[PDB]
Amino acid sequence: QAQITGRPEWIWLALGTALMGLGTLYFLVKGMGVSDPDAKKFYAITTLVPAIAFTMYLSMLLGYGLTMVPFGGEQNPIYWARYADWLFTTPLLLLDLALLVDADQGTILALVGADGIMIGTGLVGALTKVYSYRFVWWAISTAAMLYILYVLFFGFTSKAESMRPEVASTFKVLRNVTVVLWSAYPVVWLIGSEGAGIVPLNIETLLFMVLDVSAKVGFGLILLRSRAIFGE
Ligand SMILES: *C\C=C(C)/C=C/C=C(C)/C=C/C1=C(C)CCCC1(C)C
Repeated sequence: QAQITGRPEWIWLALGTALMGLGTLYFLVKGMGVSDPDAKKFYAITTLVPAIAFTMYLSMLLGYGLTMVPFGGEQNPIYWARYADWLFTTPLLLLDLALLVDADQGTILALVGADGIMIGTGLVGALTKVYSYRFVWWAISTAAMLYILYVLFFGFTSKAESMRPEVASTFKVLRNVTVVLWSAYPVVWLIGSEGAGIVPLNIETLLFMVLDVSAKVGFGLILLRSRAIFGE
C-alpha cells in the first residue's frame, strides 16, 4: 500500500542526477582560468553545491538513499539521502551570500549553526515513527528556516546596499531566488509522503527535484555570471 517508491520517481531522480552532474561539469569546465583569490572561493563553494547533490541524487536513483519508516499506518518510504545532501550544500549556499555581502564571522556562524538545526531537525522529523511528533519537528525546522531567511532579507540587504552597485544588485536577485525557493521546501514536505498524504511521493520527488536544481544550478548561474565582489 504505502506511498509507493523505488520505481515511479526514478525518472525524476535520474533527471535530477543528469542536471546536477552537467551543472557540476559546467561549473568545473568554466572555473578553468580564475586567478582572483576572492572569485576562487565563489567558484569552489558553488561547484561543491551541485557535486554533493549529484552524489546524493545517484544514491536515491540506485536505491541506497531510500529507507522505510513505520508511521501513520504502514511502511513508509523515506529518502534520507536528501538530508545527507542538504546538511552540507545548504550551509555552502549561505557561505556564498555571506562572502558576497562580507558578513561578520558572528552572523556566518549563527547562520550555519541554525541551518545545521533546520536540516538536522528535518532528518529527525522524516524518520520519527510517532506520526504526531513529525509535525513538532517540522515546526522547529521551519522556525529555524524563518530565522535564516530573516537575517538574509532584513539583515544582509542593508549591508549589501552599502557595497558596490553590482554586489547590491547581485545579492538581491539571489536573495529573492533563495527566500522563495526555500519557502517551498517545508510546504512540499508538509503535503508530501513525509507528512500529510495530500500529494504522493511521486510528486514530492518531482517538486524537490525542480526546487533542488533551481536552488543550486539556477542559483549558481546567477552568481558565477556576475561580478563576484572585486573578482570575476
Ligand atoms: C538544495 C539546496 C537548498 C537551498 C535546499 C534547501 C532546503 C530547505 C530550506 C529545507 C527545509 C526543510 C524544512 C524547513 C522542513 C521540512 C524539512 C526540510 C529539510 C525539507
